[PDB]
Amino acid sequence: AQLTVGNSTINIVLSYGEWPGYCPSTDKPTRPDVSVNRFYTLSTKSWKTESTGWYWKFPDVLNDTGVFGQNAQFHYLYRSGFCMHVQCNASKFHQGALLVVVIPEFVVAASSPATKPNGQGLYPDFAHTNPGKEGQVFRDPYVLDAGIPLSQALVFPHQWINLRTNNCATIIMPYVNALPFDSALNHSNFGLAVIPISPLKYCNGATTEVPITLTIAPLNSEFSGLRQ
Amino acid sequence: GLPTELKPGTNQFLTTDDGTSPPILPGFEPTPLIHIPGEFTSLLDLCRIETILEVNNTTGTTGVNRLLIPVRAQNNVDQLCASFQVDPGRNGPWQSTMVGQICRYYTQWSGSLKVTFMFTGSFMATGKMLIAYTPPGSAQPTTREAAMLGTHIVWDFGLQSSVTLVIPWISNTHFATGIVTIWYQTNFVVPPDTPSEANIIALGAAQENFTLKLCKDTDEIRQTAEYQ
Amino acid sequence: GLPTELKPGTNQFLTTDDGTSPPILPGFEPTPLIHIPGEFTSLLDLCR
Amino acid sequence: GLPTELKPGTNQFLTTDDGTSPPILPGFEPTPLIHIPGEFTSLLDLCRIETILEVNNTTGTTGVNRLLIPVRAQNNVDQLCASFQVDPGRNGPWQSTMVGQICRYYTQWSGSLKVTFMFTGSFMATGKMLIAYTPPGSAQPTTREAAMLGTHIVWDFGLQSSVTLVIPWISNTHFATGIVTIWYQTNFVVPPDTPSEANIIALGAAQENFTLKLCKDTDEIRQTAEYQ
Amino acid sequence: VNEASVEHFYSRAGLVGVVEVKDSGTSQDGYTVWPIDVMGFVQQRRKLELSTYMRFDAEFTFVSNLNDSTTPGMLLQYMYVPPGAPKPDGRKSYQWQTATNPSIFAKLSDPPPQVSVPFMSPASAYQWFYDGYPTFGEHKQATNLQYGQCPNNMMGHFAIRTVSESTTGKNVHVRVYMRIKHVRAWVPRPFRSQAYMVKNYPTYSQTISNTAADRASITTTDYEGG
Amino acid sequence: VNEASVEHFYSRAGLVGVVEVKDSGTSQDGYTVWPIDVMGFVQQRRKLELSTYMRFDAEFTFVSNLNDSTTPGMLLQYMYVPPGAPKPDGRKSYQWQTATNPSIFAKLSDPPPQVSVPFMSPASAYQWFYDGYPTFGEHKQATNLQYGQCPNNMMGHFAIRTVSESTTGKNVHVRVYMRIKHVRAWVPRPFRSQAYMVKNYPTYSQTISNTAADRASITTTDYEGG
Repeated sequence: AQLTVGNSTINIVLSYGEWPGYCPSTDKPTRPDVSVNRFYTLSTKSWKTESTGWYWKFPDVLNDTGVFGQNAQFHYLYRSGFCMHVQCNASKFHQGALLVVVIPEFVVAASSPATKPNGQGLYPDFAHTNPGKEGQVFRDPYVLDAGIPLSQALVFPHQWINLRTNNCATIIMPYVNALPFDSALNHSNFGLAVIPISPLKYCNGATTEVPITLTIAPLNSEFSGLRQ
Repeated sequence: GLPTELKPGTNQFLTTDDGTSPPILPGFEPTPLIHIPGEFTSLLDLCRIETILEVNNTTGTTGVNRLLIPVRAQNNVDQLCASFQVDPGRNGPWQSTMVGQICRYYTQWSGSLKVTFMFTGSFMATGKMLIAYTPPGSAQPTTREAAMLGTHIVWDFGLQSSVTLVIPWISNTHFATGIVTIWYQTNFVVPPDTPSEANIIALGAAQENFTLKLCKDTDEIRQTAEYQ
Repeated sequence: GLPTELKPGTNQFLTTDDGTSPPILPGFEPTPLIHIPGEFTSLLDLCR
Repeated sequence: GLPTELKPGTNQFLTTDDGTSPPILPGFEPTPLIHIPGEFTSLLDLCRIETILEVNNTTGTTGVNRLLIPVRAQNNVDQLCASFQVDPGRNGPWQSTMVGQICRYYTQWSGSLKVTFMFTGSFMATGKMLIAYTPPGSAQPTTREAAMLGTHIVWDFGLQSSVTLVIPWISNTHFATGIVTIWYQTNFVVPPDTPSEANIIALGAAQENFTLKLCKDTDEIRQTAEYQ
Repeated sequence: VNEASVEHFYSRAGLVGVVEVKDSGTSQDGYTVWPIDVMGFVQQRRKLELSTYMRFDAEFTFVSNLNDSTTPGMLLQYMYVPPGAPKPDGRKSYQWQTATNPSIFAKLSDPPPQVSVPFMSPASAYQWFYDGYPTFGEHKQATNLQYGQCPNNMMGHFAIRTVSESTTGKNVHVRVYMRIKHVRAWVPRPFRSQAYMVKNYPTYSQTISNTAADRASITTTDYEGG
Repeated sequence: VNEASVEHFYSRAGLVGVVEVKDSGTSQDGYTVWPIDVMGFVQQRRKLELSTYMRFDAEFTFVSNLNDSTTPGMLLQYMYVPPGAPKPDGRKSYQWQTATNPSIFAKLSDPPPQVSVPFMSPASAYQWFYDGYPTFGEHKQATNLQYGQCPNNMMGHFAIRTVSESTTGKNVHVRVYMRIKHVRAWVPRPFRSQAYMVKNYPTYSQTISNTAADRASITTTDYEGG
């Protein structure tokens, strides 16, 4: 009951019904295969009562991490998909539900501070646009830190985590863009939002923090224009 | 020379006319198409996606708490839990679904809906609810025994986490339609050291035979401010 | 280009003319026909 | 009679329209064609011709001295000789090439360039230069050892008088691109009674896959004088 | 099933923007440029944001008349400045002539002019949601300005003048109608649930409009609706 | 690859020359001739000089209106005087009638007139670079006048009048748009690298504009460009 790729150890939602491939010879890139193809298990988020949620930006989260992060910040062009596995370790006495959703071209927004003519420029800071490996917390999860409502987020590729039912979720995301290749540093293709729809609840004498865990595997990566 | 004669429809600009126009740039060759995953040719494909239905719209509730409905230990028997209309066009819970937003761009719709429920309580909890559908022309059932009569499904928490209810032969054409009530069948049974209050999530979507006609413009976006 | 020449019947609205007109709603699909008993195509059937 | 109806595109003169017009002189028979050598049907055939690239544009230099770059006996080691951008559209050395003038009549171009060098020193002189190419997104190499890394050609004066360097996958599309540096690899070796200072000539041209689109009007000819 | 197509949903040319050529008042410089935003009006801004990616050809129509509704046979010039060209600085500016810069000469008395614009983007499709930054300009301290903006979506400009040496005393009102045609879309989105504020940025306010209406209790459906 | 053709590079009718028929001021003789230079504006002068030899048919269009932009249904006459004919000396001159001298009668209120001119040269192609002298007139002392001029390139004239016995009080502004079509070219040239001075002669000045820009040193690419 386990599977291993490249000395890394550890149902499936296939986004838009297409399996990520390589681009053809047209329409000489470097293909690292299992060197950069492995399981990156990033840090663990403690999920609490009264927690709003978290989000990531996927070409961004691995920019500082490991071998994939080396190639990313040095090759000029980038293409790849991802296989993303979100696990939650809880007990039969905890209850709650998580909505794991993959938002293509997820663009964070800023909120105007209540009373003001609101014409001046407001803008999300660089921490919210590129949260890095640590992810970022929703201040307003109901609108997804954008204008779109949460209740319709199910139109994106998603999966439910219901603690009484399965505790794991796996989403495979093909490369989606308007260009065959793009910049890994500047452009963020999508992001995960893990949103506790139904809040977390338990009884006294149990574990308060429930450890949501995120593990992401690049798929069919290819690079171009290697600098120093 | 074939002498012609002009008709009354001449020199007429009809905004809905599909005509032919000279290209301003001839010989201009636009960028070729690369395969982009996830194209959608129809809105009906977006209607068949189950999206969250906000059944708790009561004035006091704010935030994501609107998207879920409480169940708890009742000191009374056979009480009513929640109720909502089946009409996607009208103002109400269906405004949060993708179907309810996408049918407000059209004048008339017809077809079947399905409404899925999902129980987020703990794995140890058990109980039964009674989910009843009331056809048009009838009022809301007063008591459970009146609802026990036709078009109901009794739903057990232990056995299944989710359950589905199909709504036949819906149409708006005009100028009371449908009601779905959720009744406590038994009581909410719980072991020690586990939460006694849970939540239910309501999803809804169109089915295959659903159709739309006579596209109009939506009233939600009015926004009298001219700065937008 | 087939150069043409206009004639005296141009810019003329004749109320009894059976012409061709652009539909204001294209792609609009009207309600289909259900069989209704007792259609009459002629007034002579009402004279008899 | 086939009664017609006029449309909104009537009585419209569009300057880019290719129409049909009556000849003012009918039956006029123009002079017949005699075979004239050297017709050209495309501008791409004029892009593939290597033309001189003026790499010494420094303020002091005037005349033909702009078209050639000096090499001489260096009292220091591994010094940088000359450097220039690879961008044919921008103001710089490429303005003197035929490619740089012919791509300023278009908005966007893409393809490969080649840059040929030719050594005009004496037949008895020897030495080596290091010709390095730096892909986009990278800065100019600081030292030779940094340039010794990928995409370089070490070029010997004695063996070959000329050498060629191809530049891949160039595109301007937007709204640092490319750098070619020439390093002294060794030193300039000379026998007695022969000049110690020579010159290098830089040629450049497009290759087969180069393309152009969206013709516009050039900004070089402005010439505010209305007498012209 | 045909009336629900995305081809039909984006059809039926609407009013994109209005523009006024002003010869009358303190201005007295007849001409205007116009950006071709396509998102100008908030209501069509939603329908386009339904998808992430769009590829379409546009058909523009120009309806023009005076302050009072009259059509006294002037001549106008409709100058389409494609992306990456300069813009007229004045009515007699040298850029009104040029070439490669398509123009339409049409008298007011005529039927409205009609032109089609192909798909002009460098990429394979338009995108109104672009995450990340267009350029490397960065040592920013904190300057977040250009986030989310994409250069690839700019379509042209239209410049209109009255084709008159001397200053006319007339103001011309031009309505622009665009018809999207041959449209493909990718990656559906949810509809905007909040009120738009800035034109180019998806910013909302801190008072959050509820997605649905309100009612008395979760049980009773009695008054108003819910 | 099609957009780079010489057929496409010479397309898209531009504005060749403007001409003004003057009935108003001290002049009060309505008519103008116009040479059909095709090189009048300096910017199209370069593109044509790209080649040595050219063979093409031209399509002319006449956009006309008043001082203010108005179109009060006058009648004009567009007289094409082919090469080797005489030119009207006045508005009532006998040469406005003739024959073999094509005319266009068009009211301002109409759409603009449109005509095509075939290839008129005695040789097989036009040439704007002609080395040597057209004639033997020579005992010149030193007179270099006619060097480089070629007679073979003259295309016609256009003469326009207002078709009125009495003097009108109106000035008519005529814009001429020409569209090169069916074009062949031979013997490519380099682009003009200096500023033009005289119309017909390739003379330049003694202050030589550099072909490229300038920069600090041959090594550093830092400020401005180079």
